[PDB]
Amino acid sequence: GPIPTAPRENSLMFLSTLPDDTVPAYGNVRTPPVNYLPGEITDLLQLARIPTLMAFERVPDTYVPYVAVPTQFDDRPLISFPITLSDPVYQNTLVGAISSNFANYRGCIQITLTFCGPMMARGKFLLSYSPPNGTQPQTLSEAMQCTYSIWDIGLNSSWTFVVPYISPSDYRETRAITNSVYSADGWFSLHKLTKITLPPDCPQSPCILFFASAGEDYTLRLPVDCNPSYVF
Amino acid sequence: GPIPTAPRENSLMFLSTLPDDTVPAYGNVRTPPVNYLPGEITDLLQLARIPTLMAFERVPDTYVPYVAVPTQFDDRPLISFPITLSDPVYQNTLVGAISSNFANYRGCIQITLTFCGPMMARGKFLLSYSPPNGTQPQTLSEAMQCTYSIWDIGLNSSWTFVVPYISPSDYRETRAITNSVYSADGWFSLHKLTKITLPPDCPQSPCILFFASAGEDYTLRLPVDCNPSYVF
Amino acid sequence: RVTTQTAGNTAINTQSSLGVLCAYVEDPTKSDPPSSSTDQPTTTFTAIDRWYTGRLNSWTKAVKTFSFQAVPLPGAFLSRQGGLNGGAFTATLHRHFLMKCGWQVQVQCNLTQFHQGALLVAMVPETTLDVKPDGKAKSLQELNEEQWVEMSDDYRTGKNMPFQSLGTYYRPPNWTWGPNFINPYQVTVFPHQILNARTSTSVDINVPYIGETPTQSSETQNSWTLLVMVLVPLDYKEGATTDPEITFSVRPTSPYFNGLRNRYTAG
Amino acid sequence: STDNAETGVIEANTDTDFGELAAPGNHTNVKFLFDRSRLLNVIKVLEKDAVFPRPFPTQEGAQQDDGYFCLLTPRPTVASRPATRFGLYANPSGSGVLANTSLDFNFYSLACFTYFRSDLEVTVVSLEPDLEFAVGWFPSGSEYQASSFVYDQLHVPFHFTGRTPRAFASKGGKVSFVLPWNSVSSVLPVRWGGASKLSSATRGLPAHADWGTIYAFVPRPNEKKSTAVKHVAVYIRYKNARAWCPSMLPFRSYK
Amino acid sequence: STDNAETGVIEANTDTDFGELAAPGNHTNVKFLFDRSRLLNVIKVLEKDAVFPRPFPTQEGAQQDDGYFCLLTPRPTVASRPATRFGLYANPSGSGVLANT
Amino acid sequence: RGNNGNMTFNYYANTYQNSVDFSTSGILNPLGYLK
Amino acid sequence: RGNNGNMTFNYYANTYQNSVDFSTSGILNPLGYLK
Amino acid sequence: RGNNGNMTFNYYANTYQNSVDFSTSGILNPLGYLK
Repeated sequence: GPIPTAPRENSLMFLSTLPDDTVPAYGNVRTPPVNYLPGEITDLLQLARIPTLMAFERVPDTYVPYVAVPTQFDDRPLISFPITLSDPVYQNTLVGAISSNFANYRGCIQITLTFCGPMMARGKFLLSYSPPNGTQPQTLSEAMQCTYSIWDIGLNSSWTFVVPYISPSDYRETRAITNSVYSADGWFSLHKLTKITLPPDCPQSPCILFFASAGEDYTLRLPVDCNPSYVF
Repeated sequence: GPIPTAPRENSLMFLSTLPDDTVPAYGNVRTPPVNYLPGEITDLLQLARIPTLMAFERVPDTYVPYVAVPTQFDDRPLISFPITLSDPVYQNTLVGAISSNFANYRGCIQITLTFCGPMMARGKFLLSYSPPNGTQPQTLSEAMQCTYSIWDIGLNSSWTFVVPYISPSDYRETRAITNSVYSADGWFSLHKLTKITLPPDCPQSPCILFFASAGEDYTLRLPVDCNPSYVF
Repeated sequence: RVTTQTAGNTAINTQSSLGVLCAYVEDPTKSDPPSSSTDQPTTTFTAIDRWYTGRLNSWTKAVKTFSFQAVPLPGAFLSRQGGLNGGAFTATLHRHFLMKCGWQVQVQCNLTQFHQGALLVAMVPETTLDVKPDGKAKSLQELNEEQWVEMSDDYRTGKNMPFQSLGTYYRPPNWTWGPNFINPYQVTVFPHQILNARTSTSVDINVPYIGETPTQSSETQNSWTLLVMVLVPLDYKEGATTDPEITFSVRPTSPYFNGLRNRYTAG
Repeated sequence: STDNAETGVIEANTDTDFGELAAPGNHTNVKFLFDRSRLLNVIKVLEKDAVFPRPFPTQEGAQQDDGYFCLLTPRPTVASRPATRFGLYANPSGSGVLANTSLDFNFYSLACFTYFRSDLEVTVVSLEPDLEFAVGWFPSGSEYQASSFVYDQLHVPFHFTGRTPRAFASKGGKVSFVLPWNSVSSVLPVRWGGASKLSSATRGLPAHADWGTIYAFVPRPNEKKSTAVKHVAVYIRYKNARAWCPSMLPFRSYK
Repeated sequence: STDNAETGVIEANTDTDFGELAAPGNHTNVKFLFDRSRLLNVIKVLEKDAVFPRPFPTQEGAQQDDGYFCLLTPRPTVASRPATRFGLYANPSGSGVLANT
Repeated sequence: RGNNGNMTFNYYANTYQNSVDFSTSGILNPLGYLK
Repeated sequence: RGNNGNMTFNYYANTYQNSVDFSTSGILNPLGYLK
Repeated sequence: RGNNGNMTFNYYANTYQNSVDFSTSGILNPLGYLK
């Protein structure tokens, strides 16, 4: 006979993310095989792990992806930027674009550099990473105390700087609004330790290219909605 | 084919305390571990078993949590109060606050005292507990016949008095309205057996502190609604 | 009733003592490095493995019931309140971003048998009493004129803690409650000891590390607060003795540090 | 009996002095007590794309849409934002705008600890007869998407679609679902004493102590706006709750 | 560290320079990410037999029923037909017929 | 455990029903010890 | 696999639930090899 | 027992379906005995 039942309070509801299937309408259909197509993707982290280029405002569009070393300097890093993924410099990189669609991230960012200039030149650079503080460090003396390393021009013109992950919480927010300790994580800067020696007959002013990507232990947790602004 | 069914009379009902789960909407989410936090709670009786302080009207706010011994007395206990958990004296104690949110209780209340005064003083006190009667006992002669004990000032200045649980029903109501035998359970009183001898150069008038808590066999049964009066 | 605890190059003696209260868990000393960071941390060493000492205001008959004083930790080190000077510990603190440590304190008084009164000391967690209602920490000069904080209905209701002004757009509500009230009758819930005038002189507690994250910012954390309150007002025969004094000692345990940088500066 | 309560740790029925060891007869368990629904807040229902309130302080003459949206947290809130001092407008008619406020009376009546954690189970109930509506929610730290698009000369607000859950209920229906603990902080601080920013912060104001945000809207185009307002009710439940350290309880007046 | 990114294939945490190997804790999977509903288009409702739109270009004075029907594809579409350039009518009132997109 | 009555059948998987913490790889204790 | 919670019972047959291709009879590989 | 017909499946647990007393640890008898 009939089986007694009791419908719950949430009957006839429609959920846009309910983990369940639906009844088929036109089933029993075969499809051609696709074993001939190589390069199948499984996780977007595979694409996130690929280096890309950054942007910079340039002197007064002007968003060249490289920074040019001046001749005379004044006690100040050549270029510095925060470590907030919502910053403009991260807009077009794959890591920034992908992360913008998720709430929480976790892991180590990766930065890579490369030199472009005359072969027979020489110089030395210093890279720094300063955790959050009351004021952004400026002088080389301040910079030296924090974590840093020294880059020397030689046979190999590329160098990778790994930004350690330190925070009071296991995860961190991806976009910053109040600049709380949960989103901002300090600054990065580049300082010219020595003066670059341009060999004779090589005109002047070499250039540096910035390469950014995700570390080997990156991760994202919560999906969110997108911004359709690109259509306008 | 379709399975016959028959919805019951109470379909599409919403219950605020139905023991059942609900469909998930955003499942498959991990969380950081919390094994680093010590002192996890499991049952509120753990907090209920902790001593706290009482209140008293004081002579004509004035709600000091202690009672001062006078110089001359008149055939009357220094302080007495009922054993109804809705009484004002139990308001701010943890046991009273927790019990006020439940209907039925069961077990033995616990009372603890402590002396505060000059070291070289002496005296003797008598504690009494009188089950329900037609009139509250007043005189020491009456008090002596009922359950009682004698407290002597000495090296140890603290004493615990356990109120036995006797009632015609297994459980008892927590708040009294009609003062029926199901809620009220008699009175407690303190009598000065001797006269306190204040040593020379110690000024006068020692004080006594009251400590109350729940026994080892306390229990509460039925939850109820709360009073939001504290917000005004 | 006679024991001494030795640490580093300093020691403390106790002519009277009941023991040490171990707080929530047995052996609070045990701990592990955090998990919300990768850079190698800095651990304990002899320079910081030692005690420190400070002073409090005096106790006078004029003080009434339930008055109290508070000493935030580790903010006391930074503020140099009561003359406390962390030295090496302060120097290391100012040069780091993340910290995690326990605490272990003791308080002493010089009450004699010819005095009557009582004192209560407890380690209230996650409280804010140092800050003025305006929203600014109480300065050392301001802390002198008023020796003891006067209990009042405002503090009892938690109606005067720091808040954010809404602005001209809205209308000003009537503030009546907040989640940081103070309930004098229930302070004994936290670990504590009664400093009676006829039983002992020194009290001590041991507490572990707590917090809503495995590690907390080293420039703003206020997990534990030391609180001293008066239960029985002091009273004694005239001409005998006047206004005893108070002192306390602190010592961190199994700390960790992360996030090296230059000296902290504001602006 | 002999004891020393000044030491704090006191010993521990009638078998000790005069006994009675009444046999047991677990209704106070933390996991069991906190599993039951309770009202949280009452909110309006949208009929078009709205402008989220600006952060405080809000100057005079600022255009926005207030009264909608609502956080998911027991701690006091004001204008759909975290707050510390709870307040209410007991005074008669005044001026300016009145700020919606909320609080969990029942939760705070027994909130006798510091740290808490549990899963949240939300449901929604209508008030006006034969009303059709829908609900939307997003995690903590996210933002509400504004603006609208045109379909056949009808302005459809963007919030119709998104990666976050949506719920459509039949005419005169009800909604329900369970969300996961998603905030970055390991546990929820019932009472806090830290600061969230290095400078210009407010002491004791937590940053991301909540479960998310909720709003209600009608499945109609913006070209069919009406006049009469509508209202909606909200309830919450806790699953597998846990507490981590003792605390105090609210004070009761002696009047 | 030493590397040569001009070659393209670069090598691969803090254990390499200074480490930290934070343990894992798969929300980005292709199969999982794309399983959730999203609006596609809004269409009218028929009340009689209709005449399907003619293929482009459609000359002036051609009788048909437009605004109904809708393809099932993420790629841009116009007038219920496949298209390449996405467009919209942000301009004020004009003339002719407006093409659904 | 908890105010749950059903004890026969759980439809959805545990991972999709409740959150789970990721690995990093009667008798009531008293909240105060006095050495 | 996928955002599917049910793990107890599938009513309709697999062929009628999902398409099938007809026969013609963590660890993540890198998308670039450099000999 | 009682006016209950179902004899195949009880969904909710017995403790949540009926009250239970806590432990303190045809043939019809006549209501009157005459010694």
